Amino acid sequence: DLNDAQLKFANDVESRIQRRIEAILSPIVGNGNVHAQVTAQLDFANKEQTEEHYSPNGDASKATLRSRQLNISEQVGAGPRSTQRNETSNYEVDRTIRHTKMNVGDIERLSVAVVVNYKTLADGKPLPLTADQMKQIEDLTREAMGFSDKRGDTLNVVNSPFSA
Amino acid sequence: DLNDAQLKFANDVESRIQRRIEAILSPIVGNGNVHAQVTAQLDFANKEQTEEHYSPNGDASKATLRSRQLNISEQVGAGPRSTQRNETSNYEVDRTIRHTKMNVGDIERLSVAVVVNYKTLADGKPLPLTADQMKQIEDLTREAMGFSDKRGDTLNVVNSPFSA
Amino acid sequence: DLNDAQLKFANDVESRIQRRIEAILSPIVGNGNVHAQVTAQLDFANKEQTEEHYSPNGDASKATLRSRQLNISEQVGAGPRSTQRNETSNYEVDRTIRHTKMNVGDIERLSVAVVVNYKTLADGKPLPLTADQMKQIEDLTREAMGFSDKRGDTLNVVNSPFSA
Amino acid sequence: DLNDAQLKFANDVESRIQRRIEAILSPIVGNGNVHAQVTAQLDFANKEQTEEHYSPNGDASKATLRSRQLNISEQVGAGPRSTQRNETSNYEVDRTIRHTKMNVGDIERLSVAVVVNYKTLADGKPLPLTADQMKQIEDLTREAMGFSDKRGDTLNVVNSPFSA
Amino acid sequence: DLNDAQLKFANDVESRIQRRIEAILSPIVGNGNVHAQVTAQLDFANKEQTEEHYSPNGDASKATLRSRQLNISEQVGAGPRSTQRNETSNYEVDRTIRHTKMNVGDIERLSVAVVVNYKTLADGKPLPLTADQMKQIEDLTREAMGFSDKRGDTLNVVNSPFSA
Repeated sequence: DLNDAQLKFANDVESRIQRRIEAILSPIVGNGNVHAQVTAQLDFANKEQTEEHYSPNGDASKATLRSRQLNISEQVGAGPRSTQRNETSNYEVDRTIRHTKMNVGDIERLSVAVVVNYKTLADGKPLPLTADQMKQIEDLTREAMGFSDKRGDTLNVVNSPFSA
Repeated sequence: DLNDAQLKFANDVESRIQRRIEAILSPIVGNGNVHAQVTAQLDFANKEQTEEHYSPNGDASKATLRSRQLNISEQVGAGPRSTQRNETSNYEVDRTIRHTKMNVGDIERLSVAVVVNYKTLADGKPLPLTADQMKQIEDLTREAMGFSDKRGDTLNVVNSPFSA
Repeated sequence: DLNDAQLKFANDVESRIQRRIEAILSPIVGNGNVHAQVTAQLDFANKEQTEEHYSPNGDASKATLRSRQLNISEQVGAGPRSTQRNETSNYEVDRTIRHTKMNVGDIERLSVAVVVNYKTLADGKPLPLTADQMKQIEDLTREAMGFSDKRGDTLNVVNSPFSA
Repeated sequence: DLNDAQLKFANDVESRIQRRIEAILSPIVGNGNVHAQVTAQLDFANKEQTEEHYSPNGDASKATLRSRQLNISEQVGAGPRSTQRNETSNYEVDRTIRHTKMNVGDIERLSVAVVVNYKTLADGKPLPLTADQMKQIEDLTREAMGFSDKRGDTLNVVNSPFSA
Repeated sequence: DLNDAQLKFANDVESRIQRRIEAILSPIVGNGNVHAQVTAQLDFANKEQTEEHYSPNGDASKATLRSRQLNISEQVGAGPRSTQRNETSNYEVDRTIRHTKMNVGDIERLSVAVVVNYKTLADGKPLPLTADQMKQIEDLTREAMGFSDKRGDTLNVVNSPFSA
C-alpha cells in the first residue's frame, strides 16, 4: 500500500537524476555512448523536533537584569576587619524556540554508476578516452547528481567499450 | 501525493534556472552551442521559530530604572570605621519578540552543470574557446543561477566539442 | 498550489526588472544589441515582530521622578562622625512599542547578468566598446536594478560579439 | 493576489515619476532626446507604534509638586552637632502619548536612470552637451524625483548619442 | 495476510535492485553475459522514539542564569579568620526534543550475488576477463546496490563460463 507509493517515489527520483545526468553527458560523449543508473536511499520516517536555546549571561557586560539588591558592609576596627557582601540578581535571558517538522521523502545517500563508451574513429578503432575528459565527466556527473559529502554520496564513472 | 507535487515544484524551478542560464549564454556562444542542466536541493520542512532578545543593562549609562533605594551609612569613630551600603534597583529592559514561519519550498543548495561547444570557423576547424571567454561564461552562469556561498552552491562549466 | 503562485510572482518581478534594464540600455546600445536576464531571491516567510525600547534614566538630568524620599542624618561628635543617607526614588520612563508585520514577497538578493554586443561600423568590423561606455552601462544597470549593498546584490556586464 | 496589486502599485508610482522627469526634461533637451526609467523600493509592511515621553524633572526649577514633607532638625551641643533632614516629595510629570500607524505603500529608496541624446546641428554633427547643461539636467531630475538623502536615493544621468 | 504483502514488498525491492545492476552491467559485458540476484533483509518492526538532549552548563561561560544570590562574609581578626560564601544559582538550559517514527519496510542488510560470463572471441575460445575489468564490475555493482558498511552489505562477483 504505502510501501508501493514510497517505492514509486524512489523510482521517479532515480529516473529523473538519471535523465539529468544523461542530458549533459549526451552532447559531448554522444547519444548512446553513455549509460547511467541511480539508486537513492530515502527518508520515510516522520520526525518532529523542538529546539530551545538560551543565550549565556555569565558575563556582566551582556547580562540583562530586572532587579538587583547589593548589601555591602565594611566594619574596620588587617586587624578586626569585617567585610560582608550580600548580592541578589534576577536576570532576563534571550530565548529562541524552533519547531521543525522534517519532510517525508528526503534523500539520505545517493550513489550513482555511470559507464561511457570508447571512441571509434573513421577507421573504426575503439580509441579510449583521456584522463582530462574522464575528469570532466566526473565533475559533470557530480554536478548533475547534486553530489555532497555530508550525505555520503559515492560516484563511480568507468570507461569501457560497449558490446554489440 | 504531496511528494509528486514537491517533485514537480523542483522540476519547474530547475527548468526555469536552466532557461535563464541559456537565455544569456545563447547570444554570445550561439543557439545549440550551449547546454545546461540544473539540480536543486529544496526545503520542504515546516519550521516555526520565536526569538526573544534582551538589550544588556549592565552599564549604568544605558540602564533604565523604575525604583531605586540607596541606604548609605558611615559611622567613623582607619580606626573603628563602619561603612554600610544597601542598594536595591528595579530595571526595565528593552524587549524584541520575533515570530518567523519559514516558507516551504525554499532552495538549500544549487549545483549547475554547463557544457559549451567549440568554435568551427569558415574552414570548419573546431577551435576551442579562450580563458577570458570561459571566465565570462562562468561569471554569467553564476549571475543567472543566483550563486551564493552561504547555500553552498557549486558550478562547473567545461568546454568540449559537441558530437554529431 | 501556493508554490506556483510564488514562482509566478518571482517570474513577473524578474521580467519587469529585465524590461526596465532593457528600456534604458536600448537607446544608446541599440535594439537587440543588449540582452539581460534577472534572477531574484525572494522572501516568502511570514514574520511578526514587537519591539520595546526604554530610554535610559541613569543620568539625574534626564531622569523623570514621581516620588522621592531623602533621609539625611549627620551626628558629628574625623572623630565620632556618623553619616546616614537613605534615598528612595520612583521613576517614570519613556516607552516605545513598535509592532511590525513584514511583507510577504520582498526581495532578499538580486543578481543580474547583462551582455552587450560589439559595434559594427559601416565597413562591418565588429569594433568593441570602450571602458567609459562599459562603466556607463554598469552604472545604468545598477540604477535600473535598484542595486544595494545591504541586500548583497551582484551585477556582471560583459562585452562580446553576438552570434548570427 | 495581493502581491500583484502591490506590484501594479509600484509600476504606477515608477511610471508617474518617469513622466514627471520627462515633462521637465522635454522642453530643453527636446522630444525623444531624453529617456528615463524609475525603480522604486516600497514599504508594504504594516507597522504600529506607540510612543511615551516624560519631561525630565530633576531640576527643582521645572519640577511640579503635589505634596512635600520636609522635616529638619539641628541639635547643636563642630562639637556634638546633630543634623537630620527627612525630605519626601511627590511629583507630577508631563506626559505625551503618540500613536502612529505608518501607511502601507510608502517609498523606501528610489533610484533613477536617465539617458540624454547628443546635439545634432544643422550640419548633422552629434555635438555632445556641456558640463553646465549636464549639471542643470541633474538638478532638474533630482527635483522631479524628490531626491532625498535620508531615503538613500541614487541618481545617474549620462550623455550618449542615441542609436538609429 | 500482512506477511504476504511484506514478502511481495521484499520481492519487488530485490527485483528492482537486480534490474538496476543488470542495466549498467549490460552495455559493457553484453546482453545475457551477466546474471545477478538480490536478497534483502527488511525492517517490518514499528518503532517509535523520543529523544531529549540537554546542553551542559557546568562552565560559567556558557551557563544561562535567571536568579543568583551570592552572600560573602570575611571577618578577619592566618589568625582568627572567618570566610563564608553562600551561593545559590538558578539556571535555564537548552532543550531539544526529537520525536521519530521509523518507516516500516526499510532495508537492514543487502547481499547480492552476481555472475558474469567469459569472452568468446571470433574464434570461439572462452577467454576469461581481467582483474581490472573484474574490479570495475565490482565497483559498478557496489554503486548500483547502494553498498554501505553500516548496514553490513556483502557483495560477491565471480567469473565463470555459462553453460549451454
